[PDB]
Amino acid sequence: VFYSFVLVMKPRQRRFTSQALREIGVAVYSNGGLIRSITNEGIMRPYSRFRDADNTPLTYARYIILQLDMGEEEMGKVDKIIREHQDVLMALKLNNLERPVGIRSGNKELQAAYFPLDTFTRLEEEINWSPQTSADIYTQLEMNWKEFSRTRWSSFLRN
Amino acid sequence: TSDESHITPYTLGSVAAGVQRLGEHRLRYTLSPWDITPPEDSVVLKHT
Repeated sequence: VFYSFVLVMKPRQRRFTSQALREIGVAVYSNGGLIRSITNEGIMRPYSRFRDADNTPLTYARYIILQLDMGEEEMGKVDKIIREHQDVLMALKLNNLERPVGIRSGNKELQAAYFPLDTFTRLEEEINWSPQTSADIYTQLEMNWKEFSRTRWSSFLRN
Repeated sequence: TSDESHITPYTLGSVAAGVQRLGEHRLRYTLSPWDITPPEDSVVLKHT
């Protein structure tokens, strides 16, 4: 991804969650950027109690993942927009997604010298693995590899 | 009367070497022969 966010939010009535997410989204569109994926997660129990705008500590919070394509200039604006919203407890930001840690160290990349387009195409989920991932995806990966490489040109040279 | 003949040495020395040497004058396919043919089931292509 170009940018990503993890947004720890207060667990409110659904109409409010939807309004808040519409506000963040519109704040991203106005600033001339895109949303790769807005992923929803449940109301979880974190390891740290968060206080909201009421200064009332919270045991539970709704987690929400943002993945954005912006300019680095106007994500300052979106940053202090998101962090200043009352329904967001915490937001952590990943800017490292284009050059993550495991590449371009003493010619680790075979047949290319730092191809940037490898990790840009990808989403955050495949750059940073989630805990549930097991050896099983090693299977799926390749059925999604081989299959892809079969249909790509034929699909592209159609139009 | 017979005798041991000294075999004049081959260029490549093994058949595997034969294939590989032959293979540089050729174009590899992107996909191996067993998966080129489309599956009998249908795989909807998603993003990775």
